[PDB]
Amino acid sequence: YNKRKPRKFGKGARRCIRCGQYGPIIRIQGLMLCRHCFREVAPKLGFRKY
Amino acid sequence: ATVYDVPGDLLVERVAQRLKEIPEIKPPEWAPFVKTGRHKERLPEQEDWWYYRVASILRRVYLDGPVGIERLRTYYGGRKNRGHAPEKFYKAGGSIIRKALQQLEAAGFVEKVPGKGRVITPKGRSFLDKIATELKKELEEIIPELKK
Amino acid sequence: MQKARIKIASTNVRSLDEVANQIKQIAERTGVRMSGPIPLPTKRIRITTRKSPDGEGSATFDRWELRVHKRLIDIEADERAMRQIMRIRVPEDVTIEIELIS
Amino acid sequence: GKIRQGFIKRVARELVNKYPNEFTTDFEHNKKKVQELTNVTSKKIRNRIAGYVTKLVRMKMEG
Amino acid sequence: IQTTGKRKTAIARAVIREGKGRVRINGKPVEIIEPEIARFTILEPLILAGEEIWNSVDIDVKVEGGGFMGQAEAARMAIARALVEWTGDMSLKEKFMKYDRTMLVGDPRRTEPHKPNRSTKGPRAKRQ
Amino acid sequence: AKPLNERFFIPHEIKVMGRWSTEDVEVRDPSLKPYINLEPRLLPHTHGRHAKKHFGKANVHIVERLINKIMRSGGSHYKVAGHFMRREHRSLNSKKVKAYEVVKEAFKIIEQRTGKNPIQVLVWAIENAAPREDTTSVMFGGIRYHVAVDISPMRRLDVALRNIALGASAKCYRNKMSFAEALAEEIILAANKDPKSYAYSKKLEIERIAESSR
Amino acid sequence: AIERYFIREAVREMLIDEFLEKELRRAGYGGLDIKKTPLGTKVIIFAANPGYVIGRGGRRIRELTRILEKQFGLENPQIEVEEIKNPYLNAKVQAVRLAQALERGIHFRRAAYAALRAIMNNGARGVEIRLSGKLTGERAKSIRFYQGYLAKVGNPAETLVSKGYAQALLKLGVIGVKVAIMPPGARLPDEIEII
RNA sequence: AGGAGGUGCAUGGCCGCCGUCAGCUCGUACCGUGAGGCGUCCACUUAAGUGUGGUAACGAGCGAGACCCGCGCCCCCAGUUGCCAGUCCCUCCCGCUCGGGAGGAGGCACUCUGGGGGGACUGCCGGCGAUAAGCCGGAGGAAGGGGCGGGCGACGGUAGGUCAGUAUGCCCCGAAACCCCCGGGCUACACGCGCGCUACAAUGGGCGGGACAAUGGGACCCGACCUCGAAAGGGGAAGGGAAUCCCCUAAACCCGCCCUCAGUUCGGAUCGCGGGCUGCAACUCGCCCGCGUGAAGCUGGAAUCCCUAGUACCCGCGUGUCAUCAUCGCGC
Repeated sequence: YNKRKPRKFGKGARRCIRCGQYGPIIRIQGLMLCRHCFREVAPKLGFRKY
Repeated sequence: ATVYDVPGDLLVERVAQRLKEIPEIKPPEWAPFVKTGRHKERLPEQEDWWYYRVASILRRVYLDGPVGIERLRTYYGGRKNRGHAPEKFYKAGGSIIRKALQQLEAAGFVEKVPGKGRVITPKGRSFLDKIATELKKELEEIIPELKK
Repeated sequence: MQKARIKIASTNVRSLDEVANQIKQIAERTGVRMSGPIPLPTKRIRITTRKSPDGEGSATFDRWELRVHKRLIDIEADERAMRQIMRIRVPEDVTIEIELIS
Repeated sequence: GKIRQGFIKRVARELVNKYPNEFTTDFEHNKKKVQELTNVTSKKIRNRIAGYVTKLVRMKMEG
Repeated sequence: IQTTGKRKTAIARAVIREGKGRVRINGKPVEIIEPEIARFTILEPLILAGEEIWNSVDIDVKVEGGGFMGQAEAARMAIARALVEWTGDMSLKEKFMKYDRTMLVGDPRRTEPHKPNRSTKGPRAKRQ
Repeated sequence: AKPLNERFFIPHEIKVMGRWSTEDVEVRDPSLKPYINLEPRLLPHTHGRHAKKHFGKANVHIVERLINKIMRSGGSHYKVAGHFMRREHRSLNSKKVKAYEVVKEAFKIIEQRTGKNPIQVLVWAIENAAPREDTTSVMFGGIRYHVAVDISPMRRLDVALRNIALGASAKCYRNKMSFAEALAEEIILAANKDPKSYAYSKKLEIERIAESSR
Repeated sequence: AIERYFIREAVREMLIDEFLEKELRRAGYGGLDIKKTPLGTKVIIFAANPGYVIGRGGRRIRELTRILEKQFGLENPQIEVEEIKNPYLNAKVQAVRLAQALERGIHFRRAAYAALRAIMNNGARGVEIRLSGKLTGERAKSIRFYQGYLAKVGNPAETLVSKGYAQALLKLGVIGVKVAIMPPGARLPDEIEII
């Protein structure tokens, strides 16, 4: 009875992979990552500024 | 000559008055009680509105070839009010042009290519371009330069 | 009459370039016809995110870009030719997908 | 601003002082010479260097 | 003889040949194009050319991209190139650059990208 | 549609709009002769780099400038007699075909009321609407004071055209009378130094004030 | 959906990196590479000392061989340990080194200058070190030591200089260390030679 | 263990601004007892601590620029992107049989696309500037005076904000301040107030037709296309995991016509009925379809913002959050 309800939709459905936040989770082809997280890891993705 | 050589604004009226003769096309009972589109707020002013619509629909079959229900719905769709929020583009109703398509097909002017829409018969082609040549032979007199 | 379509995806243009050099220098050594390398429109992926971690402050955003280059090479069906393509050393960044069409 | 950058101004002195005979008032002639005589990989700075060595030659014979 | 002309995003491919004098945009006559203001600019260049060359060749141009007015600009642009190529006459080229320099030059203007802080309203449109 | 293609083909011999070739028109005032463009053009819409040059407005055609002034009349600081002149409904901006049509009809209206070239009526209206004096603040030691000032001819053209457009737009506002009629009537009143042309009146006002601030 | 594969492999690539940084912090976790073969996934770990990564008799790596195959779901991973050619050229490794030194309670100025001299003696061209946080009091401080040449902005700074950030724990809280290293080989665009 | 429990004047990074600012510094020498000063000052120029000429200083570093990305012209290569380019060959429709138009073959013309290179360098001429730096003018050229638009934004401060994302010292609880669930709330309301949309209509409202995008995005997906319902939508389903299938049409504009200036033939708020859609469920707390309904407002004082060329205004579309939901944010 202490298990969280599986949520297919709503904000509780998704979850940032790295830091574990429920806030803005960006899903450009499914990253499942927080907005604050993406900044520290984008150059490691190979992303680049232009 | 062809439809491409004449303005569409006059050609649609000519086609409408010509198709008014053939009884294959007829506005159903619900026709005078439905406005011409979801994007439209007010009913059509004239009562000939039905026969222009077919006169429009067949015209696109001469131009866009096999086109189905939804793309035609898109073409007739237009700009509509949304309260305080700004205007938005919406799609025309389905059955209004669907029954028109059935009437045109039953008249033999057009035929169906499944999975692609409906194309125009050589009979329909000859009818439309005969109307167009009539209009162009007319227009060459008031406007000589179209003779070129 | 049978041909092989090969599509090479690479984030690195140069890693693509030497692999294309390998497959093209295969062609004249093998004496088999080769249609020139077709460069597809490079696919750009754009992602924008506000710089501020909290809500305070002005609005400043960072726009990250991924450019993945796609190239096509179409070659004949020569068993000796296609036997030497799986022996090609390919970098980890590059990927190769081959279909055999008629 | 159109002030010529400092290290271009510096580097142009040596090409003059070492091969004064190899350059003329023609921009295109000097362009190839400065292309080879350095290891410049930027065509823009190559054009800049060519322009300033051209100016230096142009003021040479004046005194 | 072929000719190309770009404008905004409108691109026009024109083919000209010995013919009656008919001019067709996208297969439609030059004289019955509904925008009248666009028709005027479409018909501007050949007026200076003279009716002799107007009636000595037939021209067909296909345009795509941009708006109707961009399309008209591209059509006229390609028209001048094609016709001066056919004639190869300097005097008409002088007439064109006297009337308008873009006849054989083109307008390289292009849209600036919109920037944040009310991106919709434009690159240089900000809040209060 | 016969008038449409008619007006399309009649200016085939290089004419402004559809009619009224400009050889007849004459610039009486010596100042604006080297600054008003009267070159022969079919369509007066260059889209050119007139903005991107110091005096790119010399080469813009006069009717093109008139259309441009008509382009931008609604909503700003000015409140003529307490009126937020604003074009909420289908504003002329970004719609040059509408202004083109409106000025076409205004040219016809001017022509048939005057029985002569509307373009020469426009020239006379602008010549008679052009101010001759203004004022400016000049200081020395911080004490401002107004000083009478002469105006460069191009600025006179600019203000005259904008004032004519202002009067037309204000007249049509909120009223049954349509915009082209307002514009043609404003032009007509200005051509003859009638004081009810908003353009001519405001010209008289600015020529005053500076009259006493010499 | 090829783009759904590229970033998938990418984001998998750094999750293991951070996991190892959590794990191999003491051994000088230097860098990681991964290559794919039909046999499986060959992972290449550059470390400041593979001896501790080995642990005892390879047991440590054996544990790492398990969770990698399970937590990240990589098909038949084989682990190959290598030594970094010059850790004094690796900003991350030197940053971890200095953070560890401070974590032993060594005086910050002393460790900073010793590490800076060590790296410069290793043939680097320019070093920057910044230390932030509580260093000598209750209020935080920031201190910089720089030597040699170091571009800081523009494209070359993004590509030629190695960067490394480290967090060091103490009784009083955390201290941040930024390290930037310019290897000798790189050349600035501004550098023009004469023949 | 855990706490979105406190402590941002306990921290780390991270962000805003100062500020894309022209600035900040050091090695040695010199001056002063000394805090310190010189360099880094003075005339001209720079977008600039950019350079030019003079100097008790000579050099160097960081910053600027150089650097990198997109656009604009050309050369080469590249073809399942494009084409009665030309195209014999075949088919069809019109016609005055001349000719006009559409489909297959067809080859690379040309478009498009992505790899390399050139082109624009004060390059040349005239003047200004001391003859220097540099500035102005002129030609030619697609493009000139940093070509244009962007990315990269130091030394330090703001105990600015962020510990309510991550890591995090101190302190509090630790069957509570931990975890799970239900229900409500996070909207509620006389208002002051920042930023947006609409209205205040001739420009309009209504009926048909005509010409026009690209950003992107698409697999519990985009979905053509077929069928039905006026519609919301419902049943099937081609193609497509992507130059190949779909979102897809543009709108703004004009053409032929009706209403003709009024709080109304404007405006739709508010209110009822029925029907449709997502989610287990949408009174609190979603959207849509048709009918009836019609609110204020007819230009708005003080005050005050923004913009300088594809720029401002007008018009629409894609995209994040998302099952629906934007007058939301970013882009075309």
